[PDB]
Amino acid sequence: MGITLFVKAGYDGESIGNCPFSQRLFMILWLKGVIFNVTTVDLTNPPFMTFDGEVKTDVNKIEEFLEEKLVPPRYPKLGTQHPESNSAGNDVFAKFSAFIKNTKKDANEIYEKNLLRALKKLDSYLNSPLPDEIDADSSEDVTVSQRKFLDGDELTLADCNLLPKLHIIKIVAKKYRDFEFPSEMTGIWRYLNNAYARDEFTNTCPADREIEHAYSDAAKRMK
Repeated sequence: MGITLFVKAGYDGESIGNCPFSQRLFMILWLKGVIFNVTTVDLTNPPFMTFDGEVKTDVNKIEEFLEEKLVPPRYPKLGTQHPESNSAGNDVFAKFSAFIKNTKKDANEIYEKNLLRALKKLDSYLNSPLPDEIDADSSEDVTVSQRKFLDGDELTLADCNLLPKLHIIKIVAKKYRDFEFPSEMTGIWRYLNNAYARDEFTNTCPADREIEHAYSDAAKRMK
């Protein structure tokens, strides 16, 4: 009620800028179905939010606040039902940042292998069925999860945190390191295919040029 989300402005001064925390909060509010306005800021630090005139800062307190204040039946709970969903891929962005901010040719291999290692852990979580996912009477073979998202078939707070980060990695690492999520990471890709088909994810992504511009220091050759 009376909600505005203030997000980082882009390089142009007007567009939605690169910021995985702004996009997370944007996604949370959209997924709640609550009516809210969005305003970009040029320049305390975005993102922040006005909820009934009162200002809220800090992404996590805002997330906590929204989950506590926007409750069923008017608004869905978006908390995860499986704690592991909050840990899956929780190091991926950090390993990407180390990978992408590295300047030494000699260290790209380790950074890339550590990034790929973190991706494979997330890929496996997305191919491993969740508890209560598989019909008890199913056979005892290897079972690949067909669920849509991290925690089930619905987007949850875990997806809102992780997807902005996967998006940045996908765009930036391609642009500046010729790096792509390996096609044999079918779990990650099934997940991305499912997510990009949702307005809440696709339509809150900053333009590619914005994300690329934010990491333009990666264009310099490793030494």
